Amino acid sequence: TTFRFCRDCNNMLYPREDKENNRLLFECRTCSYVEEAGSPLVYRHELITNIGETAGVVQDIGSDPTLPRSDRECPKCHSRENVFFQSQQRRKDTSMVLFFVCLSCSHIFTSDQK
Amino acid sequence: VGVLAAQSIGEPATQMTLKVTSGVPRLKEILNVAKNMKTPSLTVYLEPGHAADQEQAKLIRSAIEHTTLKSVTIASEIYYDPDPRSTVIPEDEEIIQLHFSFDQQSPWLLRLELDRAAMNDKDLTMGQVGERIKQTFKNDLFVIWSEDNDEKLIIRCRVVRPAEEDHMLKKIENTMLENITLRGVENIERVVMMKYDRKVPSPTGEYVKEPEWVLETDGVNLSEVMTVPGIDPTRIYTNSFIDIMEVLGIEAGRAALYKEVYNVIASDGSYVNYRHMALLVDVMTTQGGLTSVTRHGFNRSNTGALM
Amino acid sequence: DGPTMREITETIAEAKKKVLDVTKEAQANLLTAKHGMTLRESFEDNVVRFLNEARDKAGRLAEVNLKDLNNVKQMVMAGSKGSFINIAQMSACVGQQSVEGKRIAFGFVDRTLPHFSKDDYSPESKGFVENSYLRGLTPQEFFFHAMGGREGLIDTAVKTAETGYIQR
Amino acid sequence: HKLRDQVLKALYDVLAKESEHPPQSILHTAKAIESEMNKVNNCDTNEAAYKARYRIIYSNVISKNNPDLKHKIANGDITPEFLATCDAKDLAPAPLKQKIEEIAKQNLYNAQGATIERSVTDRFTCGKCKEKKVSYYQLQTRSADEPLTTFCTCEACGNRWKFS
Amino acid sequence: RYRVDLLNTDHTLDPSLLESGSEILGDLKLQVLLDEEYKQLVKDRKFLREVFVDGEANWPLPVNIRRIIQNAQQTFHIDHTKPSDLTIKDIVLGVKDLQENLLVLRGKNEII
Amino acid sequence: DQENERNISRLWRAFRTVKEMVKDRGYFITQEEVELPLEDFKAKYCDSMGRPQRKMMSFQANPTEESISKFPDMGSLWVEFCDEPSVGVKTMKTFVIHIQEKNFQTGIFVYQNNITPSAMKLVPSIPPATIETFNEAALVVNITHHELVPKHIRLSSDEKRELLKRYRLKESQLPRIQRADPVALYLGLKRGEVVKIIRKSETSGRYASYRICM
Ligand SMILES: [Mg+2]
Ligand SMILES: [Zn+2]
Ligand SMILES: [Zn+2]
Ligand SMILES: [Zn+2]
Repeated sequence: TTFRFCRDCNNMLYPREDKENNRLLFECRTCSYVEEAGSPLVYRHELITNIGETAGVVQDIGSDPTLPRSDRECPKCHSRENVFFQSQQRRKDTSMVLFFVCLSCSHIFTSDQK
Repeated sequence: VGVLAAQSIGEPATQMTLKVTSGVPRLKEILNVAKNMKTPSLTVYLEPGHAADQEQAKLIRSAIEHTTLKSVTIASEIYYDPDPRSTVIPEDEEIIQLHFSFDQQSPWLLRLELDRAAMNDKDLTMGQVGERIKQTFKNDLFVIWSEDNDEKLIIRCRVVRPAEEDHMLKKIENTMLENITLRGVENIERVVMMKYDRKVPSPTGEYVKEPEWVLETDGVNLSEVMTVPGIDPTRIYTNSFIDIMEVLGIEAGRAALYKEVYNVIASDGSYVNYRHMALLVDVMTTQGGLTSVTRHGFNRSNTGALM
Repeated sequence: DGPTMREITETIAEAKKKVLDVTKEAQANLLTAKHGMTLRESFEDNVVRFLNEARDKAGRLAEVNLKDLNNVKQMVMAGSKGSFINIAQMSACVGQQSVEGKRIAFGFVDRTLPHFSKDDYSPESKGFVENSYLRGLTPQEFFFHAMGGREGLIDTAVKTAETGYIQR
Repeated sequence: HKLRDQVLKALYDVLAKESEHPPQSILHTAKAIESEMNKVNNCDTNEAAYKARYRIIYSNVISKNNPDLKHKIANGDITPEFLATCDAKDLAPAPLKQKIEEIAKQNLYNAQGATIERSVTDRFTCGKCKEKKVSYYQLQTRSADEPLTTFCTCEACGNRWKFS
Repeated sequence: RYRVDLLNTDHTLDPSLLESGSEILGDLKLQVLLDEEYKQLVKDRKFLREVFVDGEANWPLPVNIRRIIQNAQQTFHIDHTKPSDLTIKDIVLGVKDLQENLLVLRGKNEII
Repeated sequence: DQENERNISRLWRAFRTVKEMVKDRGYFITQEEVELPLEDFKAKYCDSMGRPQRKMMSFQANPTEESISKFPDMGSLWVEFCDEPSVGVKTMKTFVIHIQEKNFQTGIFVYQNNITPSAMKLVPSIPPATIETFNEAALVVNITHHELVPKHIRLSSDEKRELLKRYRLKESQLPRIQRADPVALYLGLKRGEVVKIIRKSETSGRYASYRICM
C-alpha cells in the first residue's frame, strides 16, 4: 500500500499496465525507470478503522511527573512500579481500557481479559 | 378573549429551561415555521395483531430503514486480474465454477467485502444484492458473487466493452458506494424500539396498562411510511406538523399542531386552559394553510393597514 | 445528630465504593454496553444515578432524623418557603454540580483541573460535591459551584430578551 | 435441454470428485436425475429463481467447510426434500449456525434504545391515581431569585405535576 | 351503582327509602321510565369512552355539583332515617326540565 | 416472493380506498363490497399467475336515492385503471371521448406514474364534465380512517344559503379550505361549496364548524 519512489529520482510512482505481458509496471512519470509490482493491490479505501489508542510513546514517558503511579506489576520483570494511562485515541466511542507502561521492563501491557 | 389568551400563553415562556430539541428555540421554531425541523422524529405504531413480537419489530425496522452499500461496506479493494476466467487470488477460485456452469472485458478486478453481521442484521442475503448490482446496469458490469455461507462475503465485478482504467474504475466505485439504495425509504435513519404501555379498555370493562412495541426514528417522510405492510396507517403521528398538514388535511394539521404545542408547553410550568391555546392554533391556521406570525406571514393579508 | 452524620458519611462512602467497583469493571473492559447509547454514556448514566440515589437517600435520613421542634422543618412543612431539597442541600450534601447534564468537562488536557493526577473519573476528580454547607467546602467544590451558578445566570440573561421578543 | 444436461453434469462432477467414490454410479446418476427433476418442480426452467436454489445447493456441496455434506447427501437426506427445505442457514456447518444466532442476539439487543429509568420514592402523592410512586427529578429553571422548581411526575400512571 | 329494577330481585331498591316505594314494586310505567333513562346513560357511557380513549376522570368544566349539593345537605339538615317525599316521576321529569332550561344560545331556527 | 405480491396487495388496497371514496361521496355501493378478500381479488382479476389486468375491473356507479334526495344532478360516474406506466395523450383522448359518448360528467382516472402536460392541457375540456386524476400510492391508504382527521360532510347550496342568512355573514369572512387539499380531492368538491366538519371536541365532544372551498 506504500508509495514507492523512483530510485533515480525521488518522485511519486504511478501504476500502469503492460499492454501484452499483463503485469503492473510502476513506471516513473518523471524518468524512464520502470518496475514490476509485487501484488495486484493498488488502491484501498478502508472506510472503518479503530486504531490509535496506543502510540505516541517516548522512551521516557515516566520522566514527566504528572502521570499517576500504581502498584500493579509488569508481567515480564515483576517490578511493582509502573505508569498507567488511558487511550491515546479520543473518539466518542473509545474504550476505558487502560495502558500500563513500566520502567524496568520498559514494556506496554493492558488490563483486558476477554 | 384573544388578548387575554395571548397574555396567558405569554406568561410562562419566561420560566423555560435551555437529545430532542425543547424549550425556547423549539417553541420558536414551532410557532414560527420555518420549513425546517432540526428533529425529524416520527412515531409509528405496529399492527395491533403483532403485540409483542420482537422479531416482527426488527423485521419492520429492516423493512423501513434505508441503507446503502456504505452501510455494509468494509473491505473495498482493487486488483489487476489478467485472466478473465481464472483468478490470481487463490481464495476465490471455486466461485469461478460457481458462476461458470461475455469475454471482451478489461482484466481489472474490483472487489468488495462486507460484514456477515451487518448483512443479516437487516435480514438481507448477499444473493439478492449481487442481483441488484447486476440488474442496475446489466450492460457494463459483469458481476460475480459468492454464496452466503462462505467465511468472507465477496463481490467480483468487471467492466465489459468490445490504458485508461484506474480513474474510471475508481469513479465507478465511488458512484456505486454513494448512490445505490438497498431497501427502505431514504431520508430515514436509525430506528429504535421503546417498550411503551397504553391505557386500554379491559374486556371485563375496566382499564389496564398494557405493553406494546413502538418505532422511533431520526428521519422524516409520510408518503411512503403507511405503504409498507404490517403497519397501522391510522395512528401514525409526527412532530413535523407541516407534513401532517400536507398529507392529511388542515383539520388534522391544526389538531396535530395543538398537540405539539401542548406537549412543549406542558413539559414544564403547566398549565393553562385549553380554550386560549385552541383559539391561538385555530386563528393561525384559519386561512386554508399554515401561517407563521412574522413580519411577512400574517401581515401580508387582507388586513387593516394600521395594525 | 452525630450518629446520623456518620450514617450520612458511610452512605456516601459506600456509594463511592460501588462507583469504584463499577469503574474497575469498566477498566477491565467487561461491561454491558447498554443498548441505545455508547459505552461511555452508559458509564456516565450509572455514576450519575448512583450519586443521585446517594444524595436523596442522605436527605431522607436527615429529614426523618430532624426533630419536631426544629423551626425550619416547621417552616417547610408549614409551607411557605424552602423544601425538603433545600434542607437536604444545605445540611447534608450538595451533589455533583454540572453544566448541560455532563459533569465538569476536561477543560485542560487529560484531566479536569490541573491539580489532580492524570486521567481520573473519581467523584473527587470530576467533582461530585462531598460536603454539606455547614462543615465547609474544598476550593475545588467552591469552583464547581461557581461554574453551575454562572451557567444559570447567563441562560437567564439571554432568555429574558428572547422571551420578551416572542411575547411582543 | 441445456439446463437439464448442465445440472446433471454438475452433479456428475460433484459426486465423482468426492472421497466417497461412485462404484454405484448408476445409483448416483439416479440420485442426480431425481435431484434435477425435483429441482425443476419449482420452476421447470421457466422461472428466473431456478439458478438461485441451484447455486445455494451447489456451493453448499462445494463449500468445505463442510465436506461431510457430501457423505450425508450420498447416504441419505433425499433430494426432493432439499428443494422444499430452503435450509441454507440451517446447514453446513453448525459452528457457523451458532455464530449466526449470537450475531442475531447481538443485533436484536443493539437495536434497542434509550431507557432512562426515573428513580422513584414515596415522598409526594400523585394527582391522577394519588399514589406515592413519584418519578421525581430535580433541576433549576427560573432566575436567580429562587432555588429549584421541585419538578414532579407519577410513575404509577404517568401523572406529571409540580409542587409550589 | 346505577342499575335499578322495580320488579326484578337483585338490584331492587329497599322500600325503606321511599314511602311510596313499597306499593310501586312491579309497576310497568315506572319500570319503563327507569329502563329508558338507563339506556340513555349507557349510551352516554359509550359516547364518553369514544371521545376519550384513555379514560381520564378529572376534567375542566363549569359549575361544581359536589359542593353545591353538600351545602344543600348541611343547610336543610337532612337526617338519616326519613324516606324522602320525592317521586321517581318528579325526579325523571325535573332533570329533563333543567336539561332544556340551560340556555346558552337564544334563537329559533334549526341550526341554532 | 419478490415485490409482485406487494404490488398486488397495493393495487388491492387502492381499489378498496377508491371504493369507499365513491361510497361516501354518495353513490350506491354495497358496503360489503369493500371488504373483498385479497386472495379473492387475486383469483378474480389476475390472468394466469401474477399479472392483474387493470383495464377490465373498472366499473360504473350510480347515485343513491338519498343522493338524488339531496341534490338533483349527478349523472353516473366511471372509473379507469390504465396499464401503461406513463399515460399517453391518445389513450386519455380515447378515454375522454368514451366518457363524452357515454354521457358522464365526472372523470375518475388512475395513473400508474406521471402524465405528460400535453395530456394535462385537455383535461379541463368538455364542460360541464369534470376530470380528476389520482395516484395509486396516493390512494393506498384511506385517509379518513386515520383517527386525527375529523368527519367530513357535504352541503346543498340551499343549506349554504340558509347558513348565511342565519349567521348574517357574507360569503367571505368564513374560514377557507384549499382546493389542493387531500380531503378536498377526496370529496371532489369544487369552488363555492361549503363543508361542515364535526370533530371530537374536548369541552363539548360534538362541535359544529364550517369551511368554504377556495
Ligand atoms: Mg384589513
Ligand atoms: Zn524516475
Ligand atoms: Zn515486566
Ligand atoms: Zn399516578
